[PDB]
Amino acid sequence: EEIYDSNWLSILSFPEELRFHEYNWMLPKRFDVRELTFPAVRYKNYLCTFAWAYDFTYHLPKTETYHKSKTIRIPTEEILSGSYDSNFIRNAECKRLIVQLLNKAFELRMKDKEVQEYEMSNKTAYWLEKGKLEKDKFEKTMLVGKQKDKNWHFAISGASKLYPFPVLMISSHIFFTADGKKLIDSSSVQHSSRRRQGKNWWNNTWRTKLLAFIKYLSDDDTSFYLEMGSEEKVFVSNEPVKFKGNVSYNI
Amino acid sequence: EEIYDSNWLSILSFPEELRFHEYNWMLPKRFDVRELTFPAVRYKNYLCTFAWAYDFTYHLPKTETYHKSKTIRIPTEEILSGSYDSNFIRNAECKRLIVQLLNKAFELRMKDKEVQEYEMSNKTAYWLEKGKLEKDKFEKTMLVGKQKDKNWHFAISGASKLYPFPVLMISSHIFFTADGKKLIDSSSVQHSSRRRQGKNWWNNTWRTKLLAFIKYLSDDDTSFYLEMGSEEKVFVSNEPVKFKGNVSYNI
Amino acid sequence: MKELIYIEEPKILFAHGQKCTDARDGLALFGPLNNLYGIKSGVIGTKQGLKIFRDYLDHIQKPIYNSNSITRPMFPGFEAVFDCKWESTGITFKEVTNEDIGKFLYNSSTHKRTYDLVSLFIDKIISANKNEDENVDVWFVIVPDEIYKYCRPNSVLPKEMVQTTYNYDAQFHDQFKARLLKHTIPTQIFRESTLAWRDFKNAFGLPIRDFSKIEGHLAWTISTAAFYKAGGKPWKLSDVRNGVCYLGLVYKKVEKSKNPRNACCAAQMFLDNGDGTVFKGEVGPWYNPKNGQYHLEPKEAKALLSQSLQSYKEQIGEYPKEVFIHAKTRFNHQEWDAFLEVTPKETNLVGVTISKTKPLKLYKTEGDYTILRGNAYVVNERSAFLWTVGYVPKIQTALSMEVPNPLFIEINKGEADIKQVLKDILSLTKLNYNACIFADGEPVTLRFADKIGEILTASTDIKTPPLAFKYYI
Amino acid sequence: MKELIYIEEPKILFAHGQKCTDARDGLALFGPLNNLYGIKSGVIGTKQGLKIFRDYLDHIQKPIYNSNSITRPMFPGFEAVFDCKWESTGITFKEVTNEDIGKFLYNSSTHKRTYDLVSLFIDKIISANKNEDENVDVWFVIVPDEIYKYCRPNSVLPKEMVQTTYNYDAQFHDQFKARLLKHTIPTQIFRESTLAWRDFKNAFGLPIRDFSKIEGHLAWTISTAAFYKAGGKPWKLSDVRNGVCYLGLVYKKVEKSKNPRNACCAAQMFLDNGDGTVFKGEVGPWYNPKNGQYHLEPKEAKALLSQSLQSYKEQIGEYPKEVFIHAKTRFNHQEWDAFLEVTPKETNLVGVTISKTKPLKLYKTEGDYTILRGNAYVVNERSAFLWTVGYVPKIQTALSMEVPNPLFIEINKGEADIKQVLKDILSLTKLNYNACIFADGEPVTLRFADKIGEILTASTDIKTPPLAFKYYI
RNA sequence: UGAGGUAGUAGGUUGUAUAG
DNA sequence: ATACAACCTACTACCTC
RNA sequence: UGAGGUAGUAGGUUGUAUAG
DNA sequence: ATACAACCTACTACCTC
Repeated sequence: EEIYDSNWLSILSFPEELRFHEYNWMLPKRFDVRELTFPAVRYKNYLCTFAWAYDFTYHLPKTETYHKSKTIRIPTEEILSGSYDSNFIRNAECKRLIVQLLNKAFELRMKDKEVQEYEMSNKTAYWLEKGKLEKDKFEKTMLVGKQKDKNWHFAISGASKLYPFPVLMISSHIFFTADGKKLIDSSSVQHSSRRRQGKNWWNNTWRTKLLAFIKYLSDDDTSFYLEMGSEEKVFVSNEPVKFKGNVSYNI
Repeated sequence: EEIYDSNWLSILSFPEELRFHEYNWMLPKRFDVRELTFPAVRYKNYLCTFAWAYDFTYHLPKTETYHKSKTIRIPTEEILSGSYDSNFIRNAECKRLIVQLLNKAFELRMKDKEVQEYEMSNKTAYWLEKGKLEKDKFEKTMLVGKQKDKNWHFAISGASKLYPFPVLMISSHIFFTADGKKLIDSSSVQHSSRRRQGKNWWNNTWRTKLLAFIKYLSDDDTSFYLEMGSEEKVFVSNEPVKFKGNVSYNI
Repeated sequence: MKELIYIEEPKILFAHGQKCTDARDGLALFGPLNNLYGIKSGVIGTKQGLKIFRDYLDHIQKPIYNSNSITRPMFPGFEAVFDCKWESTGITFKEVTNEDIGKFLYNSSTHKRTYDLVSLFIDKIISANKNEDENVDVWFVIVPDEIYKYCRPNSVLPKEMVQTTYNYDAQFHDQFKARLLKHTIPTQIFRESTLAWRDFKNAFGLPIRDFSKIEGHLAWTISTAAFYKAGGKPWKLSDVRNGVCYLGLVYKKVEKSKNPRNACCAAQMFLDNGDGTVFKGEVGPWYNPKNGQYHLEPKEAKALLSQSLQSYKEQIGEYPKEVFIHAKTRFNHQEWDAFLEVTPKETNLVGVTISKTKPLKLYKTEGDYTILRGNAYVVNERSAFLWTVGYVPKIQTALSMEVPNPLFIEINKGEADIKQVLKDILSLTKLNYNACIFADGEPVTLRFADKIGEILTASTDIKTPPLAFKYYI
Repeated sequence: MKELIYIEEPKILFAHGQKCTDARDGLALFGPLNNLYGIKSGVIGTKQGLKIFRDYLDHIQKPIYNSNSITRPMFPGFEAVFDCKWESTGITFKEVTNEDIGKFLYNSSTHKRTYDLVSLFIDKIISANKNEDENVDVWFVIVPDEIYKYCRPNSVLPKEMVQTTYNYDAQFHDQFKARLLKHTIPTQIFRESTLAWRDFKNAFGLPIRDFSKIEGHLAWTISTAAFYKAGGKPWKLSDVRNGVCYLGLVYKKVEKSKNPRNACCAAQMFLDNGDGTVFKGEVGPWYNPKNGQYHLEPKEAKALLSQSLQSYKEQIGEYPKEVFIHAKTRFNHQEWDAFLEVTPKETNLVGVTISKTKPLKLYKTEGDYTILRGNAYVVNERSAFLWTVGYVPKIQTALSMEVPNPLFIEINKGEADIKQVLKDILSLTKLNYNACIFADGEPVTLRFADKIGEILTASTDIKTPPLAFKYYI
């Protein structure tokens, strides 16, 4: 019997209701929902979010006269189980909405903790600045180190999924800086440096760094939270999903 | 040193002159020169022959008033050597005329000696009748024999040529009869019988039969003659051309 | 804590009816299935390049030792492994003069230079095949290394050395093997650095392609490819169920014609009467319009499946009892209805999707080693993860370098049994005849279908391509 | 009494650089020139016919003895003679069902039945070549004997057994080998009586093709053809002068198109750099209008000779110093001027006419045996008779049955030396790779040109035919 | 067509020559 | 288009290596 | 392309949703 | 045509068997 540590963080809890607020005219069309403080997706004339009705007042002063009874809040447990499906919203496209909300919440939460950001081809990764940590070692495993003239940093990227479980998959990456603060602009240089650094990163060099970064993102001893709204929080476990294999081996 | 017997009979002599008689109107056009007693070829308005001017009187009563001075007789030695060539006649087509004359003379001479005739695809062959010879054996070699119900006969075909020498090439054949007088009409049957009979005819079975047939055609101890005309005769040696090889072998 | 099952390592069959997990160890001790009396090799290239091939073939004549025999078994020599005479004497040489190979190389246009370079070799190969009495099993084509620098897409030619067809691929290998398909000539392309490399040195002085530790496996793969191309059976599967055709589909882009046209190529594997294993291409390439469809229309799906079923019947006599279609891409309902229309009542059709995209990685609790290969997390009766790339003790390490990504196997269509599907894909990952490795990270139907597609998207003027793999791999 | 010279028997070369007059004795003791590790044989035909081929190949595996070893040397077995493994195990079998072979046979039309019969075999051969991993050197095609009765011109089908394309020859063999030329597949056609014949019996009970005395030479010729078709060098000439190309032309009729079109085919032989002997076809078939012309127009003569000279230069580097064109037919001035226009100043062009029509027969004075082979009566510096068919002591008899006809060799064009011309034609009469005999009665250039013409007048749709002889003979 | 050899059929062309 | 001589191929039959 | 593996780029499609 | 999620191929770079 062998226990394996995955890169999937369990999503411990969800807000009781997924809300669709009928902002309509109160929401100007020529406005991006990304500048909203809390995650939200413009679906039809509804704003789909886990937040409260008046959490977007600062960005939307015209929503001060919104009526709460126009919300079509949904019992998220039905969404995840699959019970909810109708003409207004489909279970396939209602679970995709929550994934977008969770992804945007993860991005905003990473922005909140002041971790430097590097854009990839498709995703975005969050690395740590030289000097942000105490000597750049969280827990007992170093996250930021040196390699010739390049300061290397450990970065992670998050992506919420609901198919096997409600989980958050994290991908690990290595990034490089010329001075420890500014990122090298050459994609080829970064790729070559990442390959060189990963040449000698074995199982426990990746696993420990991933778990250390996750524990850094933690807010208590059991999980961290993504801020759905002023009152709603999604709790993502800082302990990744563990798998138990019935066969193992030794050196 | 080994001596070989060929199938070529040397042409010992020719008439002194190849004549072209200007028969013209005296020769009706709607008349074939094959019924003439002596060989002749209609070349232009001339009749090419080795014969005398009035040798064709019986078949051509209208030639009784022919003038001998109209003949353009040619010194045959010049023809064979190659000296003679002009607009009237070409050396290539003047030697072909003599070959035709010699071939027709051979056919007529074979007709004269009363030898039975069998037509092939292209040539004609002269075989001997059952009972024509004394017990059907000329010299000491049999020419006509039996094989099952088929009386087999030895036949020869002649063809005059002038290229290597003035010679007469003779080809040997085996023919079959149902009763000894009439010829089997099936080509396949004759071919199969000829193959069966020749299966066991080796060198001396062919050579001796060929020489015996030639000696039968002989008129004296050294040659025979083809009748060019009432006074002109072509003498063909009955002894074939012999070749001497400097290498031999033994059993 | 989620349960994680483990599929037993499939066993492949060798000579004398023997079994072994490792292809290299099975060949080294038990030998290949069939008897090839000898491999008559044709070598085309520069006279300088002929010397390299002769020296390397003499090298592989003798047993070869690598750095760590436990991790990578040593090479016992060609004639000892494949009991086949592949000598350096009796090779048919076609010289390529350096002047000729340089005249077309120094060209601004990559497409024209690639076409001319391919023609320079294939014309000599075709002339040798047709108008010569020598018999050759495989035509080993040696190319220089500056050619490899300046004969493929996105190869910027240096300006100082510029001296001086667009309906073909700008890549040498794909066009080369595409234009020889009419003549059915098995060929193997060798870079001058892939062969004797110690001459090729960088600025530091070490060889750029330094294989000082890995001569044994290099020779293993080279010899296995040479044996397969000459008409040999290296090994075969032993766990194939009766009446089961497999088929695997891969889609490729074609830039030659407007719209990528999404050519679809299939590779068919099944069992033959007796015990023989049939594994060939199923190539009728069915081109798909639209820029990113990657799905087959009903007509082309019907044509593909009818061709596969007819090919199975023509060799066994009755239709397959169960078919397991593989694909990198998910099947939609239209093409599956098209497939089922052709499929008879008895045959069971299963559509399986195989992908590496899912971001799952199991890091073991302790130890600088990755997970065992063959572990499977069955998500549900229709979906699972399977670690085709992982640790196996016999190779002494894991097949990957970093933490590997598992294969996501989904029964997109049909019913199937998930454990049986994972049992067959793991078996399929063994029969990689192009590479003499322990096992492949992807099922062989998908990989060889991808190779077929890569070669046939290079030539527009192909017609009735051969179904034997030796003309592509 | 006319003088009669004798050309010395030419010597052919064998392995280890050995010489011998007899091809059979040279192969039996010294072996062939090159090393073929093995012959992988494909056998297509009825399952009943497969048994016959297997039994016959097992027969020729062991040494074979004939009636009189002095006249016809015994066969020492395939592997002992050609040091090549040609076993009965490892043959790739393609069954032809009796129902299929009968369905098309029982047809009124000879052309359609011949086309369908040829297709029934060639489709299987092509499919096996393309879509199968097995490697085959020669495809041995076995046909029944009723087929041989009812598959060729002027074969009247019996009325009681009638049950049921015209652009092709009504003969099975010529069309069969014509339609396989695109794929370059060496094939050997075997009648079921040519193979094990003791089963086939006539009314008397004796075998119709009774070979009780001649098993040895039958096996000799079969094995030599099989070795040549697989890519082997049985023997080579040793008296070929440097810088001498030969070429031989033969004209054939084509009934498919209106007017026989008098296709002309050539076979080119010369010496290669070093000591190798080059002997292949020179096939660009140049069709001749008019019903009985048998002469080449200036354009086609120029094309033929330019192709031959270019083929010589492409292998040696410089043009031939002397060319000896052979032909059954006399050359006229037009085509010879056309030939000389292409010919450079250095090259000497000679046009030789070879015919059997001249009615000369030398009967020796005493003894039931014919003249020695090699005797020549030089008529003059431009014409001679040469006895290619005659007595030679080593074979213990004469090559003919009745008194043979000598070859009439005439230097129709050019200058040449008559004794040298007779010395080369006698040498050419040796290299008959289709027949393992002491010597041929006709120069091999003419005979193989005739075979090429016979095969290529069967298919109208041919294009760039192969120049290797193994695809025709 | 495993081969080579020797027949016998069948047709053809060229070159002339005279006639339709 | 008929006759000839001197040159041509395609096909069937038997015999032999 | 002797091979397999792992990255990082680049582009694309489908499904929705609101706008031109 | 813009945003997203969940699915797709083509290409270059390094490392390793």
